Amino acid sequence: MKQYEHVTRDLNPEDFWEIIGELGDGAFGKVYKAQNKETSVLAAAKVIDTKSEEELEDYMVEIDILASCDHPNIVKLLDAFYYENNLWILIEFCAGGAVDAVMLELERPLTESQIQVVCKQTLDALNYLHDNKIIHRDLKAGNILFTLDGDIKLADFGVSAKNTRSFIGTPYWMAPEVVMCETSKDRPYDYKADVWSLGITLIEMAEIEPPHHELNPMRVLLKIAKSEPPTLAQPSRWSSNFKDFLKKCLEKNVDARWTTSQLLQHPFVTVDSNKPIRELIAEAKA
Ligand SMILES: COc1ccccc1C1=C(Nc2nc3ccccc3s2)C(=O)NC1=O
Repeated sequence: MKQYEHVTRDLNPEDFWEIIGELGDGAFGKVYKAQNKETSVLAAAKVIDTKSEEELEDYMVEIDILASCDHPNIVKLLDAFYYENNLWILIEFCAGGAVDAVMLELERPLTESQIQVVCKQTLDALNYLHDNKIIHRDLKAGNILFTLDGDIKLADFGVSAKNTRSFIGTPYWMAPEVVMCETSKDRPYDYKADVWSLGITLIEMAEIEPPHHELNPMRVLLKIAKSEPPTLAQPSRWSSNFKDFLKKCLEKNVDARWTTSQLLQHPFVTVDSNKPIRELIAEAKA
């Protein structure tokens, strides 16, 4: 009975959106390519089997995050429906596809000039999220999408979190940070997990695969905990700016690891043209 701001109930999503293809699979099942029947707008459509009202509430976090964000490098919510025990999420379509799929299709990594554009725009998106106390929690090249104009959008907020999400009592003993709602979850610490993932994603774009890709996943967790942070395999092929930006992300001491606000001041992401990505997608169309 709970009325959700952005979710229609009891209407058939396919009366409005026509499935015209498949975009891939994932933890939440198959993701379709859909087309609005009236406007012809394209969309990625998540279709999530949800049996109970409790499951619906859990999946709603992604919808409320997408609905609340308004940033050019973050995919927008187009529609959402709950119908025949499925939650449909209609999300802005990016026709350039995911960055990891591009590297696999071309069988080569991105160049540094291309990485620099992706890094700047992804950082812009991450900084907006952190400013709004959102943690993406699944950053990787597979969750960065190319537009046909040569920009990127950050996608798949399926495990993202609003990190800060009745009587008061006598207040005389409350700490100032309690009164001011500056809890540990309001501080930079937790959001910096995304900064680490950015650094791994940069190596992934530089080398097609992330560090430790050859290891069993359980062994990868041990390596992450125990090893020094990863570096580029062929460091002499890459600029000191790129390697330095990575060092500020791939820093195991969380307090020393840079915030997105600090990274935005770094010379690696002083760049004002997306032309390397326009070139990447222009040759791919040939
Ligand atoms: C990375 O993007 C998403 C991940 C999960 C759910 C939706 C998306 C997504 C698009 N692309 C693709 N989806 C999928 C889904 C599975 C596998 C590959 C792909 S590539 C898109 O254009 N707009 C979107 O929100």
